Amino acid sequence: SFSGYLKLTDNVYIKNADIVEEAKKVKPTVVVNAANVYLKHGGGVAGALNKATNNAMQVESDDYIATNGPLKVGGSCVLSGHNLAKHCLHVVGPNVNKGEDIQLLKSAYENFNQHEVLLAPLLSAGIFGADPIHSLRVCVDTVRTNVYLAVFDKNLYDKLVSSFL
Ligand SMILES: Cc1ccc(NC(=O)N[C@@H](C)CO)cc1F
Repeated sequence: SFSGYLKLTDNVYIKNADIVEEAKKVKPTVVVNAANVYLKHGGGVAGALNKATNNAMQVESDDYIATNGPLKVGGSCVLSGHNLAKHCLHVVGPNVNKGEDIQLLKSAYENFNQHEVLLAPLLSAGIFGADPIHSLRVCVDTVRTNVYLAVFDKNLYDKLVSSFL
């Protein structure tokens, strides 16, 4: 199971780890992808997860979009986890670098409540432009299921733990 995580609350855990390497190691039931509405996994966590699947995640995602159209900001879809997990929950957090409503971050985290346990990144953090301290606070105040957060950046991980209320 998950190892080396610092317990933040009853159900939220955090670790300074590469989510791709964490997924390959644990093979969780659900790995969360920091997706965009088009499921175009170009950069950040999405680009890294997709590259780990040898682009199989992108091929599956393009078929999903061709059939269903784009996701909503704050929404999600469950697709295969390929070589990383049983499932990948593609969750769209608001991208503040694309001028999207930061109030949609709570709606994005609510998708996690449909899964008993998840390996996840901080939504809207990194290249999505939101304050990761704010993302962690929304995560702890919204998610009720067991979430194991992987934070790639050591310096950000330290800042998140040291500032956690
Ligand atoms: C935000 C973020 C987090 C983790 C990674 N990790 C990654 O690409 N790891 C490779 C070496 C795994 O094969 C990239 C990212 F952009």
